[PDB]
Amino acid sequence: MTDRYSFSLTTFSPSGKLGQIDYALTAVKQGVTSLGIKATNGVVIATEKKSSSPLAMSETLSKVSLLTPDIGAVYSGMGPDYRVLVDKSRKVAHTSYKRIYGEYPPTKLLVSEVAKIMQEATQSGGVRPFGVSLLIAGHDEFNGFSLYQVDPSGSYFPWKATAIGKGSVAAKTFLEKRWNDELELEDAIHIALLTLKESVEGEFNGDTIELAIIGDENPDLLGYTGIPTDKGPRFRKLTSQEINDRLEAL
Amino acid sequence: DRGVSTFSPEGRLFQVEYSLEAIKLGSTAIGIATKEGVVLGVEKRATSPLLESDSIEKIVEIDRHIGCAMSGLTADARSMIEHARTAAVTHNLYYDEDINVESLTQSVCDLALRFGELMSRPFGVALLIAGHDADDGYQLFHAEPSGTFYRYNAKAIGSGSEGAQAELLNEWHSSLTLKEAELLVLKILKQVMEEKLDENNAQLSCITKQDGFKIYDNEKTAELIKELKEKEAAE
Amino acid sequence: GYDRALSIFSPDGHIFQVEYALEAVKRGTCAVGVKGKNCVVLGCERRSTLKLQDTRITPSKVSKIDSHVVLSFSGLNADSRILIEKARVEAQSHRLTLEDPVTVEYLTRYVAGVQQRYTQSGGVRPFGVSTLIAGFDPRDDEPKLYQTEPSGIYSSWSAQTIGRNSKTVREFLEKNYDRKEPPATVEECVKLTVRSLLEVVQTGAKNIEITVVKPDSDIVALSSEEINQYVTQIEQEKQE
Amino acid sequence: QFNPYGDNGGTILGIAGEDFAVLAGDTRNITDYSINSRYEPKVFDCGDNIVMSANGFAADGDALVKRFKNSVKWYHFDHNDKKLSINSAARNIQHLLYSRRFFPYYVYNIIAGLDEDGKGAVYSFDPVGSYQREQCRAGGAAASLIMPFLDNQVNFKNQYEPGTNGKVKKPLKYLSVEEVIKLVRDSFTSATERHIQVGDGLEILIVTKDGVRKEFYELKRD
Amino acid sequence: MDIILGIRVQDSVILASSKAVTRGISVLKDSDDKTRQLSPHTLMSFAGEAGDTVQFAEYIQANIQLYSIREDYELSPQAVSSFVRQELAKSIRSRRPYQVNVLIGGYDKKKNKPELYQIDYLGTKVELPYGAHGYSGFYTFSLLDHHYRPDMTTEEGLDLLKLCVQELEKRMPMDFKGVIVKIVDKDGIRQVDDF
Amino acid sequence: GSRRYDSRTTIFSPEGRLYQVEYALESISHAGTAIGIMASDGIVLAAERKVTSTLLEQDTSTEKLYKLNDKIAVAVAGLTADAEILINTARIHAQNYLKTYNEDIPVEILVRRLSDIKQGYTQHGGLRPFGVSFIYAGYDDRYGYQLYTSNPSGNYTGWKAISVGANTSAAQTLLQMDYKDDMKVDDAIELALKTLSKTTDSSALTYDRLEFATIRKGANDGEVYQKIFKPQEIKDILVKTGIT
Amino acid sequence: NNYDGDTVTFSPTGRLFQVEYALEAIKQGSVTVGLRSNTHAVLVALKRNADELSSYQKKIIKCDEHMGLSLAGLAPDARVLSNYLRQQCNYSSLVFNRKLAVERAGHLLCDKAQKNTQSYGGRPYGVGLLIIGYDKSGAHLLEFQPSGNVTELYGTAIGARSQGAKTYLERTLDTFIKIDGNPDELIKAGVEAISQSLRDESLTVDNLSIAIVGKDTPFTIYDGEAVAKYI
Amino acid sequence: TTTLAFKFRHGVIVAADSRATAGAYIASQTVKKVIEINPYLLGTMAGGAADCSFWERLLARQCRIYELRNKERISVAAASKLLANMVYQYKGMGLSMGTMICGWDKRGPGLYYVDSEGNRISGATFSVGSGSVYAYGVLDSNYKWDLSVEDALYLGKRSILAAAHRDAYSGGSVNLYHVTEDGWIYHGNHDVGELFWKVKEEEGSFNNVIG
Ligand SMILES: *[C@@]([C])([C][O])[C@](*)(=O)[C]([C]C1=[C][C]=[C][C]=[C]1)[N]C(=O)[C]([C]C1=[C][N]C2=C1[C]=[C][C]=[C]2)[N]C(=O)[C]([C])[N]C(=O)C1=C([C])C2=C([C]1)[C]=[C][C]=[C]2
Ligand SMILES: [Mg+2]
Repeated sequence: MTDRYSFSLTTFSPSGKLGQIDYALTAVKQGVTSLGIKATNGVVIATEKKSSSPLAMSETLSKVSLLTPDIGAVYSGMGPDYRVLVDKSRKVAHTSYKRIYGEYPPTKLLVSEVAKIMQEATQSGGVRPFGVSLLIAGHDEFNGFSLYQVDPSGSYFPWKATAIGKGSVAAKTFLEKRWNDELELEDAIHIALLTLKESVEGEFNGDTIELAIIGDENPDLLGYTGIPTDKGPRFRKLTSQEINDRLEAL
Repeated sequence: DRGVSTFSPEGRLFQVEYSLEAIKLGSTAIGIATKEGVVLGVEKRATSPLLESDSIEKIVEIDRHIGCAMSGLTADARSMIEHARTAAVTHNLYYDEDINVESLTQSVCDLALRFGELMSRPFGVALLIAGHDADDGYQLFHAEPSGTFYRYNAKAIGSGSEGAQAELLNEWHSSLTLKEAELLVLKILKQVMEEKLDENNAQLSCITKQDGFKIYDNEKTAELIKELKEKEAAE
Repeated sequence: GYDRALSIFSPDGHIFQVEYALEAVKRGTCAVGVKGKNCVVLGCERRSTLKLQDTRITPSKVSKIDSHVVLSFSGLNADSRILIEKARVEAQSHRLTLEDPVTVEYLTRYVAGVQQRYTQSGGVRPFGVSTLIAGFDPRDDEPKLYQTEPSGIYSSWSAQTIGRNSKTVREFLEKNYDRKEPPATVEECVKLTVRSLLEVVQTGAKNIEITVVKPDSDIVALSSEEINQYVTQIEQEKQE
Repeated sequence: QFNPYGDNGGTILGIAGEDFAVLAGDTRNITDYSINSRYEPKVFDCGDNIVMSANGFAADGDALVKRFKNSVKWYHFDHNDKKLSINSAARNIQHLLYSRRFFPYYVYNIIAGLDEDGKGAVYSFDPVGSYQREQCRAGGAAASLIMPFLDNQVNFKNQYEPGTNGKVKKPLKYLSVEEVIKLVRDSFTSATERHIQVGDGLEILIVTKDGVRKEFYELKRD
Repeated sequence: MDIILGIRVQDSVILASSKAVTRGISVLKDSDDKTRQLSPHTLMSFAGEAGDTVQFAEYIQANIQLYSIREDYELSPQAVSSFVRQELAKSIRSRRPYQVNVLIGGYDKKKNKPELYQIDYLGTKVELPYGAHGYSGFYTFSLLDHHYRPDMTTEEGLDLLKLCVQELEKRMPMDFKGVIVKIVDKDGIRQVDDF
Repeated sequence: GSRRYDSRTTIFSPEGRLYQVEYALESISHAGTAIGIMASDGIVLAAERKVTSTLLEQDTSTEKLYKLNDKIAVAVAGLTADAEILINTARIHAQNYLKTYNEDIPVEILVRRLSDIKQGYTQHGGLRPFGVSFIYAGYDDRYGYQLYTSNPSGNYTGWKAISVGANTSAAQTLLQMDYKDDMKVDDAIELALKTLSKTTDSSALTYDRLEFATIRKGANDGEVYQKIFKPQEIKDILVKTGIT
Repeated sequence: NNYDGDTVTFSPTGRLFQVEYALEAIKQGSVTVGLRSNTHAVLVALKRNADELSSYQKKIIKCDEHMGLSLAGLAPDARVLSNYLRQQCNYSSLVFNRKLAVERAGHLLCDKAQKNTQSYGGRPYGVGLLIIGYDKSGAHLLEFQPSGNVTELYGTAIGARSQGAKTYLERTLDTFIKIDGNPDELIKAGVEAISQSLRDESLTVDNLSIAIVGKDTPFTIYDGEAVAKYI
Repeated sequence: TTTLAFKFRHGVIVAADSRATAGAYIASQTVKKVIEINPYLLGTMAGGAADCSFWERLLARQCRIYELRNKERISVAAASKLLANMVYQYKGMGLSMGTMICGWDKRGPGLYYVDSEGNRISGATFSVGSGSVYAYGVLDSNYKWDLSVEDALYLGKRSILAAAHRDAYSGGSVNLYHVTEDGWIYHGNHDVGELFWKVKEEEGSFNNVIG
């Protein structure tokens, strides 16, 4: 046995293209649309719960994932790749930061660590690149609210608002017209629901849409009282009912 | 592509057979074994006149009682010589005696097939290993990159090998003296060399029981060349 | 680990990777070595395609391995740094274990051995570099000049050149250099080295580098003006 | 705490002649004040006309002999059935001993045979490999009882020629095999009297160009 | 080994080191030079357990000489002293630590100032005007505390050193067989052949 | 076995070139142009962000200019992810040197180390090389202000003025024309921006499409200051030089 | 064709071509014969030279006092396998004070050769071996193929033109098996058997190589004037 | 043991006793404490018999390989250093060695003291062993550079005798060596029993002893 694939499977072609990265980006294009919008007092990330079967319980499959109490993530592309990246992202947030500094990492540095993992799958031996693009929304004390995109190459960019996957080109145009620097969080959620309706074909309700926010601290979700400085997670996943309430005022 | 340790349909290792082709391109080396000693001689073959020919080291000492001449990719021989010298001296450490010429040759040949995917390819050099011991007397061996070694009364390797071997077939007999063997190597080297043989582009050496392994001076070889010319002109 | 055999024999008995490494040397800038009666001179070409260069900080072509030995090269620049570093480490390791500086022949034999090792080791390619190693042995006044190449063979030279258009400058050296009477002085040795490079270089401005090595660790690099004076004198004698 | 060493007693004796050599040893094996065996061979024919005995801790002695016999076997395989000379065996044994410099073989080793000129040879070793060729050597429990007697009766030490009074020594005349075996038997009979670990039996191995011959003699069993 | 002294004056550093090597009850040598030149303007004296001393000194020397060749540049005495300290601080938690105490005396050609560093086997570094290792400082520090000025000449530093040595030769029970004295200044390193 | 699928990233072509290095250089030629100019009293680093969007958060963005330590910075041209791997290694190397010798690392030594890492990927390991070309801008007390470049081959050279990435042929010609030895930082700032403005593939050169940085002795007395320009500060220097 | 690049690849008909190519190297090798009675076992080998100045390549190798083999094919591979047998025979003696059974020696060779036929990177052994020995169940003769197959036989032959000697032994089966307590007559039958594989060349003094092992006979090799008796 | 060596005008003298001891018991009286590394290099043995013997034979092989590789005989300094570095690996592990590497090289006559503690010292005069302290008295008082070969051989012999007499763990016989630029020369085995009485009579020394 032994892993005898100690050589790179991603290499430069004569034109200077890294083929496997381009092909990974193509897989991301086929994926379901997901988006992120940054407000003055929060960030929103959203996507469609494309259920493979109506017998399947789509609640058990979580496309929007908590990485830290103040950082969330959503993707477009290959789901299994995303799931393992979330596991690694959660772990690296502890091993490379929290166990050293005693606090959770700021958004940009956690993004940097995830990016590094995706870059290594692009150069290391006997592996293919991750077939996903991530949108990572988060908050920290010194940088405030932020929204980042991470691609299969490992490159990452900060966004005011953006979209990835199936109908990203149309969705990014829609966001350019609606976005401004004075948006409140509720306005951003409203714009997110409008933008997402364009890319969805079938049912459009709280059960087929997955949406989460980075906003105010939630002391009710902390699980304990007694420490004033601990005020709770800023990440919150909106319920099916909470989404439907905002679809009536749509 | 294909494996490095792959057999051909004829039952030969491709890489070993290809290394033998590299040895055919190498400069000529000749060895002759007699009861008075073993003589080793080589073609230096300098690529340019500015190259200081005395730095060309194709005849090499392994121990006081064992010498070695090479032909082919000579850079590959350095690690083989290093191993041989270590093996010879290590045996002297463990057993307080000289090592048998055959045993030394066997140790060198054990390296040969240690290649795969150990080193990445076979050696591209053949060796003539000459020496003396108390058990089997004066001996001459031909060590190949196949891991095989044959003992020889006389042997030529390199570019003019098959032409030289046919000449050694006729000339060698069991009663040859050392002086006769010296002239015989010079004769055959002069015959297969491209350029005209002199003391600067050819080198002689021998191994005797008394004096051990000796590389000949250019002044000493020059006299043997002059002695050769006169005896050929004598009839 | 990556164990792939990259340097292997072909049906005609050639190791193409080693031969293609020589093609990289052929592409490299010209380097020349000439030994006189009491000195050795190393000349090197600098291609003038690169201007706006900072000549203070740009890696020089001639590298000191120890206080008494120097090394110049032709071929891949990045590859040459690895050989030079290894050589420098070995030079100090020799002083440390044997209490003598390396002989020029020993240092050459080490560098050549490294090059050879990379022609039959798994997962590595040969060095695309040929070197000229020059200097004087400790407590000796006999000049030493050696050459190495990717295959790992090495040899001593009265005068030698490597790199692009080395065929031309070698042609010049073969007819101009006399063994019975080599360049008796430093001037004669440098002049012959500059003359040989002027057959190939193009302009004699900042394209020629000269480094003179004398006995007892006396090594110095000539400046632009000093070299320019040689270029002036050569061409003025040529106009006749 | 576990002690990996022990003491099995016994005593051995090697004497070199002009064209022969003997290696003798008692056949008693012991621990503390008990007897394990009255006949447990201690001197072995190792091949190539070489005899050997490793005296002290029997488990280490058995292992060393076993390894040297094995070394002789592989010397034949690797060097075309060449005969292992006594000097080459001695050097090989040094390396067997020093390979365990930091966990030694607790034995005193003696080998005997013929050198390359056909003359008798005895080599003695320390537990970690220091070896030396000698004409006469006793090793083991009663080594200090026997060696002074051999200095006197083999090398004629402190013996001078009568009449001269200390001016002229006794000349070093060689001994015959019959004269040597007498010194061996008297050595072991005397050692048996004064050393409690020596007794039961005496087994002598004689080495000539013709081969390896054995002789056995009983000793006191108290 | 026994006594190593160091003193930084106006324009140089003076290092004085004992000449004796001892194994048990016998003096093996009485002309031992307990110092290595690390670079042309940096000298290191040393003392500690046999073997460890020379092995460590020559190991440092080789590393600095390697740096000099690679960069064609002489490291500052401060850079060298920091390198040496790290090697000793690394050594102290190793399987078998180097049992060596050193003094590094160098002339910084950039700042045109002499510098003296004291480093013990634990990797304890301190820059000083004058220093010593072992039982040496116990006898000499009172004289140095008294007589030392930072504007002293080289000749005045040597006279103060003779005084320190005279006190050692009187009150130390061990005979260290005199000292070898070396001066480090702008022109390099030299040995005082008469002391 | 696995041999079937090996691309063999570390081999020579028949012409004596390294395939992957040449193809990596081809990749870099499509990257945003980065320019470095060295003056007597400082160094300038200018670089062009690639086709941005209005919704990109510029003030918190960094794709071109990175800080290695207080004295040394780099401009990137190629794969950003690959560059960050090397940048973090260089940051660690600079700190190792500072811990060992208690002095800031000389610029060349840092450059050589990174270039040696790049070289390793071309000679052994069977992995693809880093698709990155750096411009190093730095200062030390030996050589003063220094500009270097390194590319995927692991070869590095020193420069008075240099460009990497797209349109370097055109950019180098413009720099070679207007550059003079007695030049100052303020003049070099103007030269860098004018060169980008003429070589750019975009319709017009604006503040949102640029990253800019200087290394000046223009710090209070004998010391060096790194200035990574903010979006508003790039906007002001564009008006000052007369481009917008 | 497309399935002979390495040893790890079956062909569409279930064949292993690299093993078959290794088998081909044996057929190119010089002839060697093996046969036994109830008391003794004999190896006879035709040695091959490079030319008239060269020596005749040795074919027979001793493994222990009671066991040894003759080779045909790549000689270095025989050196590796015989070295392994030497070690295994030796392990049996040192640990168990037991002479290694010839049948068990064959099982060990089979298993060593097999590993080289199922793994990537390596190659099959390019040599065939005839192992003879005398153990607690009497005389034995084994034939080893580098495919891994080992076979116990009364007599056999391998190498070039080996079919002639193999046919002779198949006729003589009933005769030579009964040659008990007569080493010279058993060797005669072996020399007569190998003679059926000769063309042009004949058995000379430095050409022939014989080995024997038996009840009160250690494994010994006969070369030179020692085999002139049987010419 | 008692061993000594010293440099002088005409090379280096090397002398040693021949006694081996196992506690109070005299194991041997015929031991060789001088080791032949090469025709121009000697090594002395003191302390662990096995240790000194094994490592110096290991050195001799190391020196021989050096000659093959470099086409040149090893220097005394390099040889002593190879030994020193070899034993330094095993420092604190229990090795017991006190040796002198004596020879003639391009620098002239050479003499280095090397021990298991780690010392490696160049010097004109050395003596190591339990009897070294007795030998030093005779050496120091009679040692000159302008010493004849005859007088130098006697000095080294007389110095061992002094130690053999007083030290209980030294004696047996004296082995002498003289190292020249043409190689080392063995100057015989001299029984101390016979030598003592001879020197007593001829020299007049050892008056306190009766004979
Ligand atoms: C003087 C006799 C010192 O007293 C001299 O140094 C000789 C040198 C010498 C002797 C023989 C050959 C070459 C040189 N030394 C000895 O004779 C030593 C004394 C000694 C033993 N250990 C030791 C010694 C000295 C200094 C440190 C340590 N003799 C030996 O080495 C021999 C006789 N060894 C032994 O007796 C034993 C060893 C070794 C050993 C024994 C006994 C038992 C178990 C393990 C090892
Ligand atoms: Mg009794």
